Amino acid sequence: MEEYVSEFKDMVRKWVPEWEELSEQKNNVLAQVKDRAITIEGLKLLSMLVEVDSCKKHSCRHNTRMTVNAILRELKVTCPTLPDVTPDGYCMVGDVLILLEVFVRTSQEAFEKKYNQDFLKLMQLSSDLKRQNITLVPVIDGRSSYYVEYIPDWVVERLRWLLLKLMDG
Amino acid sequence: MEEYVSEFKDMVRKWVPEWEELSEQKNNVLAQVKDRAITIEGLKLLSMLVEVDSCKKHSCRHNTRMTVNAILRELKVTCPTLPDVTPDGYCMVGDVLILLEVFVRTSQEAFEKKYNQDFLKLMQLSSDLKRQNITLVPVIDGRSSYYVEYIPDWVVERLRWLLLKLMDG
Repeated sequence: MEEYVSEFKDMVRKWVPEWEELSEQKNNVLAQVKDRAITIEGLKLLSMLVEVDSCKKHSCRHNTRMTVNAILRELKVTCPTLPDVTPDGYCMVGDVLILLEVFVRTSQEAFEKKYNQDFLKLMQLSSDLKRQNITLVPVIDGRSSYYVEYIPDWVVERLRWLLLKLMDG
Repeated sequence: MEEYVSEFKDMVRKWVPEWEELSEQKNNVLAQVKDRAITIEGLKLLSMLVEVDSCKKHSCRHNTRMTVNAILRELKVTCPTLPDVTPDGYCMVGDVLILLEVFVRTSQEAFEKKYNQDFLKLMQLSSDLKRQNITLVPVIDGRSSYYVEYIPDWVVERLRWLLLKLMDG
């Protein structure tokens, strides 16, 4: 009965690399046993996969739970308190800070909307950073689907398609 | 008769900054006298405006007529011959090269299509650059309209709306 669930755990175990950035959320998914639960971690992962894709593409460190303030303390950057933006990835090259935000939106409109919300959440930091001699380069990665480099697109679509099967009810 | 043309030259003269990056194409537009002609430079400018917007936002030098090979000779970078990609803006921070491509696409599909074509045109350079100790960070700025920071959006829409009036025929 309902082995969309196990094929799904099976696909995950196979196709999601043993990368450190992903080990956490992968062990989440593969630990779940309840249907509802597995489906939730599933969505969390789909998103993480696309985020870690962007990170790699843009050569950015992945972020899961840090504010920019927390990040800059990591980076040994002196800065006054900024708003607690939670960027998806980041990278500091000299005086240049790249904050990377990622989303997937299929509603052409709910999308571009989301684009600006994200570009705005970031640029608002620009000027305070600049006062502290940090050039903020903001990168927003709007995606209309969940494809990633390191996984065959035919597999992504099955993976997501799998979750919808599971969601019914 | 038909002073969409002059209001248009009037708007241009007023709202397009006296920036160097834009002086060229602005003097183009304001020099035109024929209807068809003015309309062409008009489109070239609308695009340039959105490109120079992106450049500023991402703190990139604007490019109008250089290949990446030409660019890197400018940057004193040693590199074998790459394909003659023509990026919209660029910036070299240490060993990191940012190539910025910009497009405006309103067809949700003709858009994301255009997104990849552009991300692909860029990444193809990635590995050869890396062999030469240059980390390529590619930035694609997909836009669903022509708005820019330094010009009121109500004015952009009038500006473009103006061109359609002119195009009829």
